[PDB]
Amino acid sequence: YKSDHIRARQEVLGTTIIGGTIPKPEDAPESFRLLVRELRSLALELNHFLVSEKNFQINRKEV
Amino acid sequence: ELMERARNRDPSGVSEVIYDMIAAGLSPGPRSFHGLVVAHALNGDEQGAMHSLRKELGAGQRPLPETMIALVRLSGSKGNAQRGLELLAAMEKLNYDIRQAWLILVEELVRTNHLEEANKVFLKGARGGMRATDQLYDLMIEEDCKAGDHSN
Amino acid sequence: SVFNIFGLPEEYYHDSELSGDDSFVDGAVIAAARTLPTWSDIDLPPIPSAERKAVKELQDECRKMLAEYPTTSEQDQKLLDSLSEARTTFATAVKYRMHRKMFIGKIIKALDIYQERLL
Amino acid sequence: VSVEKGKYSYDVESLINKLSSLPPRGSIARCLDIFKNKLSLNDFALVFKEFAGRGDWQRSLRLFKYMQRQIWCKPNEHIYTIMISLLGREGLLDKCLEVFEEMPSQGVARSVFSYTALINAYGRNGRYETSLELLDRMKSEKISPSILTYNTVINACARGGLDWEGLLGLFAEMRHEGIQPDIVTYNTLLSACAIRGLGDEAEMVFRTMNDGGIVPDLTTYSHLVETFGKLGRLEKVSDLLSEMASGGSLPDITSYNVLLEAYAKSGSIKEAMGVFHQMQAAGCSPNANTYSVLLNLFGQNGRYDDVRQLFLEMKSSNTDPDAATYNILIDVFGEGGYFKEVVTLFHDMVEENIEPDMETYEGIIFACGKGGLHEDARKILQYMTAKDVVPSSKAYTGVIEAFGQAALYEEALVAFNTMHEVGSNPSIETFHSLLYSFARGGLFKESEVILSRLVNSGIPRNRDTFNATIEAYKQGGKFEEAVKTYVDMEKSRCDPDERTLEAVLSVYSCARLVDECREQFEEMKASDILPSIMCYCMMLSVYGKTESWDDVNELLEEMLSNRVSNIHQVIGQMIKGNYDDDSNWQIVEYVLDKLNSEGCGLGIRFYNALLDALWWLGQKERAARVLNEATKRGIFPELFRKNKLVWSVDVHRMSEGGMYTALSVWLNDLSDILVKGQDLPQLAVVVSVRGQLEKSSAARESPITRAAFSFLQDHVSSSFSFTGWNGGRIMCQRSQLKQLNIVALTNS
Repeated sequence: YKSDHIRARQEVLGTTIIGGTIPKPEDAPESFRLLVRELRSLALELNHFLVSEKNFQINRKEV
Repeated sequence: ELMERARNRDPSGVSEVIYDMIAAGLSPGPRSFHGLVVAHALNGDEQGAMHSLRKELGAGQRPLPETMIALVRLSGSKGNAQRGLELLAAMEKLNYDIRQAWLILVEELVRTNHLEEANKVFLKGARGGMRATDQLYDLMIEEDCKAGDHSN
Repeated sequence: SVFNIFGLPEEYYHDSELSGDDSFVDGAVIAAARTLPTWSDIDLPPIPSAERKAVKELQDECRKMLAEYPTTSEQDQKLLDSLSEARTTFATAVKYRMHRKMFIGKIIKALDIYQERLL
Repeated sequence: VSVEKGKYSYDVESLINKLSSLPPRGSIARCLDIFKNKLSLNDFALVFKEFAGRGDWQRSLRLFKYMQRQIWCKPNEHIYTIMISLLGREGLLDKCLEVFEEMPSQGVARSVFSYTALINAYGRNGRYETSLELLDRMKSEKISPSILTYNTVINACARGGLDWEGLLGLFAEMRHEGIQPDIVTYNTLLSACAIRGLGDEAEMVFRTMNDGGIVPDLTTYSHLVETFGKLGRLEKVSDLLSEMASGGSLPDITSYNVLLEAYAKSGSIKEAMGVFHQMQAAGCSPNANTYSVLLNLFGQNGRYDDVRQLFLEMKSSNTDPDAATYNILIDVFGEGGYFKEVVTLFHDMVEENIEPDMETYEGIIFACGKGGLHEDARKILQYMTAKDVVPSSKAYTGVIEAFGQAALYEEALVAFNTMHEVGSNPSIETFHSLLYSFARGGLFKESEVILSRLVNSGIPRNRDTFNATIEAYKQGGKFEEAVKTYVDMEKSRCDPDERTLEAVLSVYSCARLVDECREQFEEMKASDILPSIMCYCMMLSVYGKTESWDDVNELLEEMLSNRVSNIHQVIGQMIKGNYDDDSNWQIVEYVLDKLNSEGCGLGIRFYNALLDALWWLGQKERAARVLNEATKRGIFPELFRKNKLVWSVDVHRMSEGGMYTALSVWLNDLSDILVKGQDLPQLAVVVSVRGQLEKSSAARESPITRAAFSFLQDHVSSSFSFTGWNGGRIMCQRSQLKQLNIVALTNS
């Protein structure tokens, strides 16, 4: 959120002017999403999965 | 006489003895209302037990810890988790140690096959700072894993 | 419940709030609760009449134990106060037996007040 | 106002919102510039449909002007019809004809539905003459009218005040056009006859359609009930039903339902049974609605025997009665004083697997509260709580008053506290019940606490609060504060009823004041109010206090005859001893049973009055026997308690005379034991004062306490002492009972 996380850069600009604590981005920055599309252009799919340690549910991260 | 009737699962007789106390001028203390609550709770009567607790509160008497733990045990046996939580909150409001009653409630909920509500109450108490016994920890872990509930 | 002793058998503790000013409830009452013969049936209430007989018999046992000792606790305290030429271990033994007698007397008084407050 | 999302298309919804948010002077074309070549004609039709419902006719008219000037969005027949009804509903009759005359100029031929909108436009403003001019114009313009267009002009004439002969002429016009007639106009024909009270003409309308082989609907018979009911000839409706029965057109049950209910409104019992027998001969199976109407008609006239037989027949008619049918029986039985049968009805209702309703709950709870059936009310409350039903405020008030009847103050207070827990806030009825219950027992501290609650709640104080306070201080012995509250009530407002003067007379008689009593007695009887039993009994009591045998006799001389009522005659003859015989006491018991239907609240006061009179007129034996017959009736349920622990007598709700009579028979029953080896109670007590006053020295000087103590002291010597822990009880240990016919009961 100081380089390329578009959504989190705008929230950091807002919280620091009100002084209300900065949370973790938790999403992928635009440099990783840029890499995924380029790999898609080579007919390669790159998916990021989160496996819950509670119920072992596989969650597909938006990328 | 009141305790003899209460041990015989006769709440109506206990109320008779309480009205006899009222007629004779003897004010019913927390012990008499505890006997009435126990009489109602022994024969699985939650509504009458709560009515007896309401009578004790309206009488101005402070209920004993035994009355509250009997009520929470009755609620756990019936599976009434929310009523047990309300009773625990009342016990906390009356400056009482709710750890033992919390253990009783969760153990009864486990015993009567109410594992979801037992897990909910146990987690509420654990996040609240209370510590359970080793046996209760082992029981919760083993039962949850037997049920296939890895999250709890 | 009468003496406001809460917690599991290995963590008996006086609340010290509901008592207000009752100096009677201390570690001696906890020891009595841990050593007195007791019965429990979940939520079965006790009949007062049986409690009177039980506490009378227990007080008889305690008084028999006190009688088994050649002296009393008050005379032991008087001996300590008048003591001027004894070793440290001498007073230690005197205080040990005096403390045991005090514990038995505390048990007796606790049973008395428990049977009184049962109503 | 924004259109519901998803109700219409996105572009259509956007147009309506922007037009709604457009200023009145804003550019309509500018909004339509974005939507140009986007919305079809039908899309604009929905726009005018949306605008019409909201009532903004100006924007629709403004848009309709602009749409005329453009070709790509030229309005069609559907648009014209919608806006005409919009203008007509608002009363803009002139603007309706303006647009309606634009059709020849705009190149749109007039249609049937366009005239239908215009007819109802002028129809709703009362100009029915205009509609007939437009109706005839269609005949000249060769436009075939539709059924709806004909119906609109038909009902327009009805609201316009057209003669009934006109409606018949219009209907005959419809039939000659070749269009099949409909009963909707036949309903209008029967409605107008009912409106103008025409019976023969209405019967002709019903006969006319019957020969056409058309099944009448319910509205025809409701109109037939209306027209014959006004003329008082509902028997012709039975003739109407009978004629069609043999004609192959069997009447329906719903037709009988209105006819049966009409006789109930007219109070015709013998007509109702004839119709039901007439319906039975028709072979139709009675429904639930028929069952309730007969019970409602029979219940209000006091045929309690008939409804019980009727209920058995309908239950045995292979039809399970509904909850609403059960409720009607509860109301009449509750009003009829048959509380026990109401409860046993619930026993059968749960055994027949019918779930009760809130209405039945309130009915039975009110019946139990009025009848002082606290146990049944508590059972019903627990049952309805066990089924996840939140009780209403009225039900809680009923159970509170039920508990207060039997002097069970703690249960009533618990229920009152539970009211707030479930969100059922107290009402004025709840406060009235609490005040009456506390006033009966003399708990005036609770009375002032409740008065403080009322004043901080801001609720206005009616006569019930004032007279409840009066009687609470009267029973509590605070005569000076009672008269202070009386004059405070007289200062502000409200007119004292007979109850207020009764209470002040009772408190005056109790506090040894013959002069005020006789003044109030001669003042109140001057209003021609048929003075009640209470005043006569109180006067007999106060005259017996001072041994005014002449006054007692002169009151009895006018009391004996009592040509008006029977209760006064019976009581006046029985107090003198004329009814003491076994055959002569049954009239007294029957009049007591009849009187035991107005409520335990009235019964307790009536028994207090008669017991005081009997005690202070030397009829101690009669007072004892009347108390004995009252105990098994249900009044004074807290009077006696017998068990191994305590033998008790409760007098806090009684008067001084009633307390003496109860003490006289209680001491005698205590002497019955010690003659047998059947043990002895640990304690014998007298509940002189019950309430907050017990834990105080104020109850020591209460009139009830001192009176009971002096009676016991001068009857059984110094054996019954006070309690060292309670300030309102007289106690006697079992040891002092061991050393103990004690009171002589004789008729003067």
